[PDB]
This record gives sequence, structure tokens and C-alpha cells, in this order.
Amino acid sequence: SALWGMKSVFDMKHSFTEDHYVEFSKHSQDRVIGTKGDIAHIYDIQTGNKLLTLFNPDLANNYKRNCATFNPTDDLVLNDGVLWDVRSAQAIHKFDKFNMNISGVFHPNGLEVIINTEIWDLRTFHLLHTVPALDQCRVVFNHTGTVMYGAMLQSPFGSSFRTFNATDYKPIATIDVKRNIFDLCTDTKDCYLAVIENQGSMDALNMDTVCRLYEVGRQ
Amino acid sequence: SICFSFRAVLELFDRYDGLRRLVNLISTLEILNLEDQGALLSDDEIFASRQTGKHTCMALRKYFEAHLAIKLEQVKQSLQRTEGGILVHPQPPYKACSYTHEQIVEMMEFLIEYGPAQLYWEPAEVFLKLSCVQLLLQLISIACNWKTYYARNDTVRFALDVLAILTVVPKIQLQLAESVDVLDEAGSTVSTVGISIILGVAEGEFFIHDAEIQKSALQIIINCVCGPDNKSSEHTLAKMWNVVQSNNGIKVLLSLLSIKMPITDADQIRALACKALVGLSRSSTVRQIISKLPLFSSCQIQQLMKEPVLQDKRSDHVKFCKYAAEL
Amino acid sequence: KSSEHTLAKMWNVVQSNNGIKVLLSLLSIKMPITDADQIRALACKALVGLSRSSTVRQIISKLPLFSSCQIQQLMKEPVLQDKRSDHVKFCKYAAEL
Repeated sequence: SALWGMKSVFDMKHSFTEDHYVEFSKHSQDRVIGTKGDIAHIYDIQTGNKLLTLFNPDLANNYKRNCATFNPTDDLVLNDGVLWDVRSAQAIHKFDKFNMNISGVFHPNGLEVIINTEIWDLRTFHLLHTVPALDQCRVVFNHTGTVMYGAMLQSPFGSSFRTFNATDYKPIATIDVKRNIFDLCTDTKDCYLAVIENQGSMDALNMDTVCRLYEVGRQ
Repeated sequence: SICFSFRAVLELFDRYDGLRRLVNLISTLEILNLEDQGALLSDDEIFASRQTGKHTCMALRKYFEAHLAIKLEQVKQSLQRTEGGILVHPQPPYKACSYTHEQIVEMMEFLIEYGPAQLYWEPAEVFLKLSCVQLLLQLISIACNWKTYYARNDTVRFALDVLAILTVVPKIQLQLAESVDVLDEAGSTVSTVGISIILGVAEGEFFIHDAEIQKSALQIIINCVCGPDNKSSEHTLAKMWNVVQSNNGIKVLLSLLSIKMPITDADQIRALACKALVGLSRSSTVRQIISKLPLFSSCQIQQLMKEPVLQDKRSDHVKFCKYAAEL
Repeated sequence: KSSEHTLAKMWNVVQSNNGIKVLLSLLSIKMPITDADQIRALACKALVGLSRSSTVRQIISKLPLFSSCQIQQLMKEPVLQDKRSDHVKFCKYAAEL
């Protein structure tokens, strides 16, 4: 990873060599967490040290794609689909494994844990729902957290769109792109879709990846 | 392998050292010594050292089928006490090992559940004071990846039928996850529980076209989840519910409840898998977790109406529906 | 007694040129996942039309369509977005069948 600077001077301020995937923290942005494999490391941006490395082999689901994420109150970590107390450095509860790939994301209401298609609790750890259209997709929210997006990571890549509601999960619309979708990002002020789609057919020798913009809510 | 049917053969087997002269064969196997596994590479001490344990597990296999019917005689005579039993016992030379792991050795493993739940075996005391059930996990571990036919398909299958008679011991179900001294295919000393290996077998990522192995695997699970109701003996079975719920045991059974490729024993696996769900879903947390799945959305019903193999229809499909409306 | 005979002849030609083969496959099509529900409801409408034919009643009624999975195309809701739009007019043609 490369912690750059975009104020006026372009330089890697700190440097990480170990972890595959990092993220900022939501409420207080003084934390950047990092994870290679299945081990999560909490870092700082001021000093760059391992603040709290948490990993327990006794309680690891051991997925294929782990992505350590914070709740928007910045108190819980999803390392391998496990809740993590950042206060006294102990594990909380493990979730069951169902599709070998995706470790788990938070939902922006601070009430749930979205394992790949299992919709959990935060205080009693029960199941609310299970949607068959959440088979191995990565989720994209609005900035307020009121609509959810879905892109398939099947081998094809994202045959169409997937637009969910962030309250009761009744699906809104799946509009169709004939090409294959790779990356999908939206605005904080909720007006565009950065769509990295794949021109041409399934060819490893020729990948033409144009960028296309979509306007939110217009025929 | 055969002469254990005569009881005086086992009687002289235990007045001497017994399994101390048997386990010393397996513990001296240089194909098991991880610290010295890269020492010998000549094919003289490989094909002969991957055959020696194979006949040793079969020496164990008819050893425990015999001692299952021995202790069943020490159950059906000491517990029944003329209530459905006849006290005539000459100690004869007579073959009474029931001779069928397809039907009745499977059945004798079930009636030991009605015992005292304080099961004491001299087959078990020498076993767990030596504590070589961890070694049994290493026999199943190394046999996963040989891939050049050292008669290895039966070798793990003979290793599994050591387990299915031993798994009714309560304190050996305590030692199914505690000691984790195992190794994997990544070329390093790792640590996983013994239940995850059997579940790794019961999925079928290894041992691709094997059929008797999974049905020898599911009898290990059914010994651990579908027991009786009987504040310490209840807690052990409650702990066994928690470890299967811990190490993703709810993942595997939902796939084996729809297996279709070995079309002979298609119906023999699901009825021996649905029996575990009835055992496990008495757990408090696990009731709500299974009840919301797409298993109970639909297609639980549509595994009861198809009759995919019409030949085990009146044989084993109709005992699947005994475990279906029970669920 | 002539205008009835033309529609009766049209039942016979679809029954002649294996028209009962095609509709049993289009009643389970799943690959164009946008109009998955738009094809089956516009295919089941034909079966209600055709199975008024005298011979064809007995022929369809014994198939594995009526063994099972006619019911299991009514409970899945595979495309949840045409659920209140076109899936619920499939069930108008389902209990009609």
C-alpha cells in the first residue's frame, strides 16, 4: 500500500509491505487497518505502528477474501467474520461459513453484519433474513446508507446490476449491462456511478476496460 | 483378522501386553514420523511401510467389532436381568461378532446409548492412557495425499472404522477437538481439530470417488449429535453441539443432504445425514439458525417426493421420511 | 361448425409438429435473467389455450410437469423485481392450468 499525500506534495508518507488490503476508519479517521491473509493489524497514520494486532487461530473462519472493516461507530472489527472488541483486545463471536469467499461487511445502520447472504444481529447474534440474490457479490452503499448495490464476482464478471434497499432488503431493480462489470463506485453526494466495464468477450489476452458514468435516477 | 471371534484368543491377548505390542507397530512407522519423513526415499521401505499400517487398522477393525459384542454381552446380561434375556452362558468357542458392518455392527453401535453413560472399557483405558486417537488423526491426515496407489483407498477406510466403535466413549468425545497436533498439505506443522478433518473428508475435497468412507464418516457425527437426554453428562453433549456449530459443521450437512453423483448410495447418505440434523437442532441457538435458511424456504419438501433411486424406495428412501417429518 | 374447426385444426398441427416439446422447455428458461418471468407467463398462456384439445389433455397430464415442479415454479420468485409486476400474472395462468 502507499499512504500518499494529496494536500500539495506527492509522497508516500508511510509505507506498508505486508498487507493485501487496507481501509480507512469511518467515524474517527485516525485509523487505517490492514490485513494480509487472515490476520488483521490496526495501524495509525501519525506513527505507522501496529497498534493492536488481533488474530486468534482458535476462532478463525479462514476465508478466501478477508477484508477488515470497522463499524461506523469505530468499535468493532470484522476479521474473518468475527466481531472484535477494540477496547479490551478480545474476540466476541464467530459466524458460520457458507460460501468460502467473502468474510463480511458492516451495514451503515450499525445494527447488522452482512456475511455473504446471511443477515445477522449485533447483540444476540440471530439471523434476520437470507436472500438468494446475494450469492457472492460485493456491496456498494449510498453515503447515507439508504440503498445497496451489488456486482457479481463469478468465469464471467458481473452480468448485470443489483440494487437493494437498506431497510427490509426488498430488491428495487436489476438493470442490465451487456458487457462484464469490474469495478463500481458512486459519489458521496450521490449523483454518479464510476463503472469499469469490460469491452469485448471473455479474453485474458484482450481486456478493454473503458470507464462509463451513470446518472442516478434518470431514464 | 479372523481369529478374534474366539473369546479365549482375546483372553490370552489381554493377560499379556496386548495393544502395547500392537500400538508399538504404528508408533514406530517411519512414514508417520514427520521429523524424519524426508529421510528415507527408497521404494522398498515405502510400499512396505504404507501396507504395514493398512493391515494393522484391519487388525484393529475386527478387534473393536469383537469387543463391541463382548461389552454388549456385559450390557445385555448385567442390565437386562431376565427382562428380555436368558442367562445361559457356557463360555464356548463360538463365533458371535455379528459379521456384518453393513447392517448389525452399525446396529450394535446404537444400543450402547442405553448404557450407564459411565462407560468403562479395558479396550479404552489402555487406549487413552496411551492416547493414540491423536495418532489416528495423523493416519487419516497423511493418507490424504499420496496419489500413487499404496492401496490407500481402503487404508483410510480401515482407519475410519476404528473410530465408529470408539466414538460412543464419552471422554473420547472430549478429546475430539482438544489436542490439535496434526499436519496438512502446505508442508508445515499446523494445528486444527480432529472434527475439521472428518468434515474435510465428509465434504469430499479429498478422496473423490469413495462411497463407504463418507458413510463411515457420518456415523462418527451421529455418535456425537443424536444422543439421549442424559448436570455434567448433559453438558458434554451440549459442548459437542457447540463445537460442530463452531467448526462450520452446519455447512457440510446441507450439501450432503442433496448429494447425487454416486447413484447407488444416493439414498443411503441423506438418511444418514438427516439423522444428524435431528440430533443437532435440539441446540438452543441452532434452532433459529437452520429455521430461516433456504432449506426451510423450499426443497426440503422436494427431497421427499422425487424418489430419485427407485430401488431403495421401500428399503431406505422410506426411512429418510422417518427422519424428515421428525425434522 | 367451420370456425370451430379451424382452431381445432390449429391445435392438431402444433400437436403434429412437436409443439408440445418446445413449451415445456421455455416454461423453465433462466439464462436472460431480466426477462426470465416475462417468457414463462407468455408461454403458460399457450398451454391453457392448447390443453382444451381432447387428445392433448391426457398427454400433458401424465408428464413430469404434473408429477412435480409445476408447483415449484410458483414459490421461488427467481426475479424479485418483476414480482408484483409480471410474476403475479404467471400465477394467474398457473391456477388456470
